[PDB]
Amino acid sequence: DVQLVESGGGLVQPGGSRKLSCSASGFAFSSFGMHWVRQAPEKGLEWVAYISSGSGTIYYADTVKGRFTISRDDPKNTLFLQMTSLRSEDTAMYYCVRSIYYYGSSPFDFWGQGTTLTVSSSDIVMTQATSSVPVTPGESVSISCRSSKSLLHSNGNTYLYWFLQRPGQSPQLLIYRMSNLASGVPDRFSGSGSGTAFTLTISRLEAEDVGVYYCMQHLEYPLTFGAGTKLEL
Amino acid sequence: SIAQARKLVEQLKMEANIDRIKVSKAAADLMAYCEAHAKEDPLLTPVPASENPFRE
Amino acid sequence: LDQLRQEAEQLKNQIRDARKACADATLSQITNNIDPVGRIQMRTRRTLRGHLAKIYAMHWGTDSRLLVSASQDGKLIIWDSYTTNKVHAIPLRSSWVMTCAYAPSGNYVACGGLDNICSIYNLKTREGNVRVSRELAGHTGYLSCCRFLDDNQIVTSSGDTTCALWDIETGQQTTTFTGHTGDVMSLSLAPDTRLFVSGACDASAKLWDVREGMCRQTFTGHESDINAICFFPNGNAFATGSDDATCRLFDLRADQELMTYSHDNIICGITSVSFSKSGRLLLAGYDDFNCNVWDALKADRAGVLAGHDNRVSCLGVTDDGMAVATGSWDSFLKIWN
Amino acid sequence: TLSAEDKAAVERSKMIDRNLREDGEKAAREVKLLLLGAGESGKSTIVKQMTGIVETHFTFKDLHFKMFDVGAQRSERKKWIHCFEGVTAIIFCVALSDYDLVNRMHESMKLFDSICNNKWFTDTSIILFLNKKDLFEEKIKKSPLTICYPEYAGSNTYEEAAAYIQCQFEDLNKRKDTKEIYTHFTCSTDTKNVQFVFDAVTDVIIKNNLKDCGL
Amino acid sequence: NCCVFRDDFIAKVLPPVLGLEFIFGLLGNGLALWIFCFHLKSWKSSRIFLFNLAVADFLLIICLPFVMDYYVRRSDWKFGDIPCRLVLFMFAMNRQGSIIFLTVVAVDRYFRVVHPHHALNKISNWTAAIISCLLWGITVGLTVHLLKKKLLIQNGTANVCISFSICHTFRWHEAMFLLEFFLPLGIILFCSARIIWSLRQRQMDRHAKIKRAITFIMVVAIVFVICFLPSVVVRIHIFWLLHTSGTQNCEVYRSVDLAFFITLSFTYMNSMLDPVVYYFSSPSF
Ligand SMILES: C[C@@]1(c2ccccc2)OC(C(=O)O)=CC1=O
Repeated sequence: DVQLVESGGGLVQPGGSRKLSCSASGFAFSSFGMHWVRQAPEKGLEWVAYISSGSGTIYYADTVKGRFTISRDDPKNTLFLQMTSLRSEDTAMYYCVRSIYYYGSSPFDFWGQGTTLTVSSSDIVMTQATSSVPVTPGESVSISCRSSKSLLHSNGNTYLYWFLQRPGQSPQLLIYRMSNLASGVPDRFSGSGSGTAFTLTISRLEAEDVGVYYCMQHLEYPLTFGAGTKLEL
Repeated sequence: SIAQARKLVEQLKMEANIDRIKVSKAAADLMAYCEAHAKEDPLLTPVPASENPFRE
Repeated sequence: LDQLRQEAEQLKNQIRDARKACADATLSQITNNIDPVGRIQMRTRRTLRGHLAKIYAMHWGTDSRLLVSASQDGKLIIWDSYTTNKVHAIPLRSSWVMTCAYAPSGNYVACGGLDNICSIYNLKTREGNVRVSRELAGHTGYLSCCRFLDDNQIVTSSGDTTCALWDIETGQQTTTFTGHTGDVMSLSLAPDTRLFVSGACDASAKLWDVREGMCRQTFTGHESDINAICFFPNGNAFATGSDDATCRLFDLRADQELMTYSHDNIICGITSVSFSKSGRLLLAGYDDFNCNVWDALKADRAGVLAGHDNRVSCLGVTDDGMAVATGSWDSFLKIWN
Repeated sequence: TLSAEDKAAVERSKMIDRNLREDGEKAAREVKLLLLGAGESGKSTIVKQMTGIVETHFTFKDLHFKMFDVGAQRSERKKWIHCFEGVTAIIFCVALSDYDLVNRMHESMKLFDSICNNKWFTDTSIILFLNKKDLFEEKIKKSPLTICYPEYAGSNTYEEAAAYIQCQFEDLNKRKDTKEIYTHFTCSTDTKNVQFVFDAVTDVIIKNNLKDCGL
Repeated sequence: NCCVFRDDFIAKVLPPVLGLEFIFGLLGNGLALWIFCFHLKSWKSSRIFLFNLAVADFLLIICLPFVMDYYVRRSDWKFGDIPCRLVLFMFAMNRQGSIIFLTVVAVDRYFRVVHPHHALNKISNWTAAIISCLLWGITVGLTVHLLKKKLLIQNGTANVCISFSICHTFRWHEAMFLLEFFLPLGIILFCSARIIWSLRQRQMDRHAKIKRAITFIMVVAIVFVICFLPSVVVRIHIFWLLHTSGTQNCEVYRSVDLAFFITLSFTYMNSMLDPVVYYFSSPSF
């Protein structure tokens, strides 16, 4: 099967450094671009870094630019994130996300298990104002995400993605390019809308799907997630 | 030998017992179909460059 | 026995008499007053580079954007015709490939050649790569063509004068078609995916039946090997291109010959035949490096798709009728419009 | 003016192009030889010296040869012969001991005539192998050669062979101005056929290089 | 005040010489360019090198107008600073540009014949372009010695537009001729001898194409020697007579001088033979 496992967390004094490693097994690691997504204790997701296939293109979040370094090891199937001059605001659980880009592909397919870290002592903005929607199973629910700038490119694609994170579990991909359905996902979900205003629809509501929903863009490489809406009851 | 000849004659007998329409009628519906979908041929009538995917 | 010398002859005579009696006039007389199409201009919109050997086959996807090509260098590239990108590049086990196909669903591709084996590849895998899913064996000659019926069935024609229908999971030949006395070089599938025709070196073509598996009709008239065939969009006619510099259009219901497309200046054979979306244009690939388009209802050369430096070996028209792609032995694909 | 996904797709396409170029460069440095014969003519002996298409790989003097055998195809030969239009040489194997058996010498001559005068093999040189020296000598010293070629007029000895046989085989090539034909006797235990093949390949490659340079 | 070229012969004998030179070189290299431009469109490494050689020929054939008229006006001329300083420079780049490319072509042929399996026989067009650009850079670097040094080549005796003013000034432009005519020669002679020896030992001369190649490779060397020898011979001669007697004498530096003028006249039998010594291998006629 396909799985990604990473480790290297612990307690680090402020101003120190720590090295993180991602172990990938079960797929062609050389043909996939690898991301790095963090998550604050209770403050949603946040993009950190990215490395392309062949290490020919690297991007960093403006918050951690210069301090952080990301590298990959194709022969031994390992992804490395070396970071120095750590500060107290970096205490968060990190994730290991793969992505392969070609016509009709499905980026952000599989998400890693996640490792925890503790520390002792432009820029498109989205709004997910609605936070709690308690609905009994069997009904239908809708989720709204809005972008500051229109996400409809010239070629006709709309680069918006939907993610779901069940409690105590890694986030899972649901919809890519605002209309397609990810493999292995039941047909209950359906995303639609227009530019600058998007929505997600759940037809028939049942149990194992209660959690937090996120929206993401992929137009210009500084990536921004939503505040995060959750379903109660 | 005998089996080949038997198969050949059986196939010819099966082929000879079919119903065939008149050639003029086949030409009539061929031309009618060719004319009915005339406007849905970008290859025949050049498409305006506004909606030409291969512009470039 | 001597019966083959008299019953066969009298049955052939009866068939000829029935065909002659059923013939009243010609298609040209009916389409004498039809307005001519006129001169047609086509330009090289795109040009795909990367092949390092002669190109033998290609096939358009059902979305009219993706296509797959095969060449002697042992590569099977999947192109993006809109931006000339390379989506995939599959390395073949045997470099002697002479055919390829694209599944209607876009999940699988197929290839074959001098190894007498048809290979089926999987494109949507969780591992992110392309790996062979099934290898079909059982033919005793070089495999010349293969077309996908659906995601589960496929028909093939080889040089052993037989055509067979396969079942992908089991790998066994569900049905076998016999009757040709020469190498079978090409086949085409009807729009309803229930009947199909095959062009053999016997200078004849036959109309089969996928369901029960027996020959339904036989069409003669050519004088040499047949290298290509294609169904009319209506589904009641087809066009063949032989080696004697002649393209012909038969009709299933009439069981006769409608027109022949020949010119005195053409002496080279035809390697590919294709139709347009409405069936008014017939495109053929010749050995003189050109590619003529013919008024299917008037047999008048309306244009020339010149611009190739070697023999044109394949030809395809998108499902929406928006482009024409040609491949030649100089390892270049051009998408005309 | 492209998006991030388009740029990543372009990068992947460029990587694919680089891999294709590297594979083509690696493959262009090998020598391809096509093996033909009249069946059971000693091809097994030749292949042991060093369904469909059968390929053999062997190395000599840091050169990678590829040998293709087309003995498995009973179909028409004029429909797939154009595939091997770029082979550097053609290896032809003939059994000298089949001169008085059922006639096979005439069939081999007909096959040689058909292969040597094809419209595709107008440039490619052909290497001719004659096998079964000892058994052929044992046969000729007892059975006369006039049975197979009536027009022959000469003594019955080995020295008469390699004449009226190899010269007559080379006489079928009525295109002497462009391509050359090399003949070399061989038997079960010679261990020198590879050297002759290497010499012929070097000559063909030298001629090809001179032609490509324009000189 | 370095002793003047008192001959009054060259300006009336050399004109027709440098003259037809015009016609022959121009027509030959123009035909070459016409064939190369839009008639083949299928280039290779040797084709690239030959095209570079043709361009180097074109530059000189278009810089020839000046010398023809300049001496025709009796060693007098026209505008002073920029034209002669450029005209003189454009040349050395042509000369030192052919000397390199002839050697490159000879080395290429040697590699194709003697070592037929070496990977250098099969290179990408990109690599060929890289090497050609590097060689062009090298020759420009050698010839750039006279870039904007005007006081000597231009100095006013009311008529001098020359640089090799017989005198005693040793730097680069001078040293260039000594070695830039043996390193090339030696390489070409060695390559030509080895090609013939190898191509004859392997029993291939009976082929007509092989025989044609055998004649042509020697013809290349013969033309190179015949064209470029006399200038170097006169140069070593004037150095010898410079060392035997006084530097400023010139009571014996006159006949050797007029020699240099006519000897230089020879540079172009090659310039115009380029079209015939090369590109005549396999013409489409
Ligand atoms: C001495 C020189 C010259 C001759 C006339 C006018 C100017 C310069 O002759 C050569 C040459 O033949 O290439 C280059 C020169 O500089």
